[PDB]
Amino acid sequence: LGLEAKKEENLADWYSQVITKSEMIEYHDISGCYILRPWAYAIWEAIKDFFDAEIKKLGVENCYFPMFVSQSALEKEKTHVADFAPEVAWVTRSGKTELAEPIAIRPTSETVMYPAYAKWVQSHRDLPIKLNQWCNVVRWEFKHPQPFLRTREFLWQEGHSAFATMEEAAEEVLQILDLYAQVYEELLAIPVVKGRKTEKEKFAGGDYTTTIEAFISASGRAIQGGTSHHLGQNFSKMFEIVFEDPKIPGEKQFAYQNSWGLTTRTIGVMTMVHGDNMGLVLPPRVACVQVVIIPCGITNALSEEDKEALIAKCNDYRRRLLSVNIRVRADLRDNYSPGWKFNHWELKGVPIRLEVGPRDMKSCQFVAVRRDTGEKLTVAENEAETKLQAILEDIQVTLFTRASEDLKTHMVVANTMEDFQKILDSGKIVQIPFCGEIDCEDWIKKTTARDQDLEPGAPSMGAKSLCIPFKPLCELQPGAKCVCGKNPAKYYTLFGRSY
Amino acid sequence: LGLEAKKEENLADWYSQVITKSEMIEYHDISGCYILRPWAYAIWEAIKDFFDAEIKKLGVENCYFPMFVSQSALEKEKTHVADFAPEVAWVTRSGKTELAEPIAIRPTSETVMYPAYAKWVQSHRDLPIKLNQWCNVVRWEFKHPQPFLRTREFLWQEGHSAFATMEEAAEEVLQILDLYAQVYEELLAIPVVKGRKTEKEKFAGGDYTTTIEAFISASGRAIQGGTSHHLGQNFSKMFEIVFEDPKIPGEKQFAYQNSWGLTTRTIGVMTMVHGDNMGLVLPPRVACVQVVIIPCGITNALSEEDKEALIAKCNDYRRRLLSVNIRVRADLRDNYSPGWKFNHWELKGVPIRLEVGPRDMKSCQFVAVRRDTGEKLTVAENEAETKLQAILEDIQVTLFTRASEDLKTHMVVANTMEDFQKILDSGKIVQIPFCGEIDCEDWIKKTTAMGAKSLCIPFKPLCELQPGAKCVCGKNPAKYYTLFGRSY
Ligand SMILES: Cc1cc(N2CC[C@@](CO)(C3CC3)C2=O)cc(C(=O)NCc2cc(F)cc(-c3cnn(C)c3)c2)n1
Ligand SMILES: Cc1cc(N2CC[C@@](CO)(C3CC3)C2=O)cc(C(=O)NCc2cc(F)cc(-c3cnn(C)c3)c2)n1
Ligand code: PRO
Ligand code: PRO
Ligand SMILES: [Ca+2]
Ligand SMILES: [Ca+2]
Ligand SMILES: [Ca+2]
Ligand SMILES: [Ca+2]
Ligand SMILES: [Ca+2]
Ligand SMILES: [Ca+2]
Ligand SMILES: [Ca+2]
Ligand SMILES: [Ca+2]
Ligand SMILES: [Ca+2]
Ligand SMILES: [Ca+2]
Ligand SMILES: [Cl-]
Ligand SMILES: [Cl-]
Ligand SMILES: [Cl-]
Ligand SMILES: [Zn+2]
Ligand SMILES: [Zn+2]
Repeated sequence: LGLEAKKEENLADWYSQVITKSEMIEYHDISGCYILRPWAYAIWEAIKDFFDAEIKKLGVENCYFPMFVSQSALEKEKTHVADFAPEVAWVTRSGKTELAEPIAIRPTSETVMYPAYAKWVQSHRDLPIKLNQWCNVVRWEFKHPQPFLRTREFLWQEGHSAFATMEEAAEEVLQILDLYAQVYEELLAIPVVKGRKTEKEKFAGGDYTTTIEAFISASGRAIQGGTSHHLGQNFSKMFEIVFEDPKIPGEKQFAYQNSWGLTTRTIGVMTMVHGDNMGLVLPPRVACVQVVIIPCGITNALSEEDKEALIAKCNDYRRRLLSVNIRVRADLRDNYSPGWKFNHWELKGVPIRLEVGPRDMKSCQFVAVRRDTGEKLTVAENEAETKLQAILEDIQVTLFTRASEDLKTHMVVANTMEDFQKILDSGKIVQIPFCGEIDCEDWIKKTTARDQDLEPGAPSMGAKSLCIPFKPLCELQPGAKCVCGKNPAKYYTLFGRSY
Repeated sequence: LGLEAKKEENLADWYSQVITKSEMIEYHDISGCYILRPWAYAIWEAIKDFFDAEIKKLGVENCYFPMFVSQSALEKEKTHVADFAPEVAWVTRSGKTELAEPIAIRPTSETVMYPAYAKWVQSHRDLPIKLNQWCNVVRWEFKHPQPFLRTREFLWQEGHSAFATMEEAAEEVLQILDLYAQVYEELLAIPVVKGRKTEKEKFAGGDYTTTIEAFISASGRAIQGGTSHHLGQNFSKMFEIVFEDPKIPGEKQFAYQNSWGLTTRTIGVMTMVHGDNMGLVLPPRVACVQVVIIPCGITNALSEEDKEALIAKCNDYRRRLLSVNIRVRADLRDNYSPGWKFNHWELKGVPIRLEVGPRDMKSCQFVAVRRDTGEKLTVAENEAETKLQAILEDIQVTLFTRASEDLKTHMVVANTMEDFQKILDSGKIVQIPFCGEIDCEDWIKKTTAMGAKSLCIPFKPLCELQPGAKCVCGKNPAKYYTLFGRSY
């Protein structure tokens, strides 16, 4: 029948079973390449529709840049290329014919886009430039891939803005990060922690990186859900993105830049956070189908005239819901049982199942079964639009509240290395006082791996920084020491085992 | 102060200046690849809106398949692979590490998708499968690229359907071809000829190819606008897309498949067809901005009272046009002159410019300027909504009528090789009685020389083939009238 893999036993096999039986993912014959079937792609589209509308309000415009980079352009920002070079895929021939020059597939589009920005900017009035594109990128790592979360090819949005002043750029970084938090929290019903990446973890070639971190309670691990960088002038100086202002005559000034990105990793996090042992669970805000209508109790005995009346009543509900902007499907096919339909649509995580039997049809009522809790309700026909809308809104709230509770009990403060170690081995993420230096972050990773006390099902790995929270749980006492002991702490920092 | 190159002189240079000064295209530092700036991308989004909605009504669903394909999957259909192999780009290393096996970038996704289709079809009840994707493909030809029309990488949509019976597949082929004709004719105001590709020109690995053909009179050359193929069973026998017959126990049947594609070549044809010596000209149906509002007559003389009232009048036209679902921009920027704006939006082909100066505000009226004809109209204020919509519709009709006249002018019939050659070097396309044989089509190309090629066998030819006509080669009897011409 349905799912038989259990989430609290083997998470990896549960994850693979859920994403395939929900018809979200299919495996491609190339490792780390995954097919996004319609049930998953529609979630990406719901994300796209929301985010596109929001950034359009900010003045951002969509466009499409080439997928290839020249070796010359790829290497102009040395920090950036040093970080990305081992995983850049190279095209070297066409047919059997060697190319003029090997060309790179974009791992990210800074080095594709910024020679164009340098052309388009001549005067102070050519700024700001605010472009976004929905496209695929390729990061050809040889580590083990995981669908949605960590893949060699993925779909994303990347935004790239260039400003005359640091004030404007700084403002945008946080506006975009707020939108990413809205994607996770309002659409996907996933709570996130906003923060700044440490020096170790920031975008190579950027000034600073801001992030949203989500928590996967089944793992005890956290994952970076989205990212908003201030690149400063590090790319404009290397690509000659210069203007002249009459206020500062003669001197050429370098543009201040941001880039920001969000991928289909979103869909994996929603799968990990909300899925259960019956399969996927979709937040109503992104569900391709919010209500599935299924005609029940049909036997051989049912009169043919009665049967037609039943299929017509199911289509009645469908049209009523379509007219109130509820996304809806009537699973009317003859070639599957009611039980098989119940199971099929539960695996796919449809928020509400609408059951219509001949008895309920004739009594002008129906049954609504919520997916998150399995609770059932008998509803009078005349109320369908009203109550279904409310159940949808309650489902969204409930999913978020549950996930918020988990976050609140798995994120705590510790003020010493020993307490940090212990709390971390209990499967939580921890805010600790931290010196910020890259070397101390390496030492933290090394020794929390070394000193790990293994709880039965837990991952065996060192702790990494996640973000410096904008709003820590507590305020740093004056003169507090980092967990390293030898440097004063600069801020509370969230640390955990992570993806 | 705008366009200097003339369309009737060096067309290629006109095209280059129009697509750059309308801020549609930028050159990338890799030869032959182009940046789609927002002005162009927004047209592609309009096309996508229409077409996405329509194919959703047909039961088609969007997905995303990998961009990479393995050697073994690529060569399973021999005809298809042979035709695409010289233009397939190959990834051979990541960083410095040579890859174990080179992997290919998709030129088209039949060989990416159809292994999965074979997994998904378990039974008659798993059909039909109807999938579409909006994505990029690479066809690395070493010939001279041309923005929009012929490019090494381009955005498209590719739809791929598998059915249990040929009757279903055949129906869908024509429904999609009709939607492509609607994109060109209702959205882009470009007339097209529907037809079938000759044996020579049909999609490699398919049984037949339906197409829409457009005509660029500045060139005398035709261009293939969009195509819908019936792949028959050629691919399902190679990739084992099978289901058991519901009535004959044990007998496996091979699914009947179609595929159909439409690319950003659309935008290029729109530019070549409607553009003039002032620049781009947008059909209102796909125009990002349908009406641009431009304040005029601001001087240092004008009082702050008067300037702020003028700006507010502009914003009230903005609100009222947004209210009636006219896509409007108010260009209220102070650091650009009104002349600069007139030029900027003319080059970008905005259908209507709405000028408001102080005296016009004080006369409760404004000036509307149609981009296509250059005609200025004075419009009372209270009529803004209804008049502007009228003009927008008239613009769309006018662009389509002119272009339609052009095609009627440049597509004529001929029944000999002599007049075929005369009318062809006339800069026109000719329907001629044709035998359909490949050797004779090679021959027509060799004789006509740039040689003419076949374009389509029109669904609705201009004349009925009169009983027993012979083909222009002379050796054989004709089988159908066939559209021929020089081609992009
Ligand atoms: C889907 C996706 C999203 C993001 N990121 C990063 C940026 C961010 C942050 O939010 C968003 C754009 C801004 C995001 O989503 C990063 C990757 C990725 O690095 N892919 C390559 C790869 C392939 C592979 F086979 C294995 C591994 C791998 C890595 N460790 N292990 C143990 C295996 C990595 N992939
Ligand atoms: C944008 C686009 C659209 C279509 N197609 C074809 C199919 C169709 C029509 O319906 C749609 C998919 C269904 C369409 O739009 C085909 C190409 C293309 O073959 N590109 C490769 C290339 C690169 C290059 F640098 C030069 C040349 C080249 C070829 N001759 N010359 C004189 C130069 C070719 N490109
Ligand atoms: O890869 C990154 O993280 C940045 C954000 C999107 C574009 N590049
Ligand atoms: O390239 C072509 O012509 C067909 C139709 C789109 C997918 N393959
Ligand atoms: Ca769907
Ligand atoms: Ca690094
Ligand atoms: Ca790296
Ligand atoms: Ca990291
Ligand atoms: Ca130090
Ligand atoms: Ca223990
Ligand atoms: Ca635009
Ligand atoms: Ca070829
Ligand atoms: Ca047999
Ligand atoms: Ca047989
Ligand atoms: Cl299972
Ligand atoms: Cl080359
Ligand atoms: Cl736990
Ligand atoms: Zn420290
Ligand atoms: Zn002949």
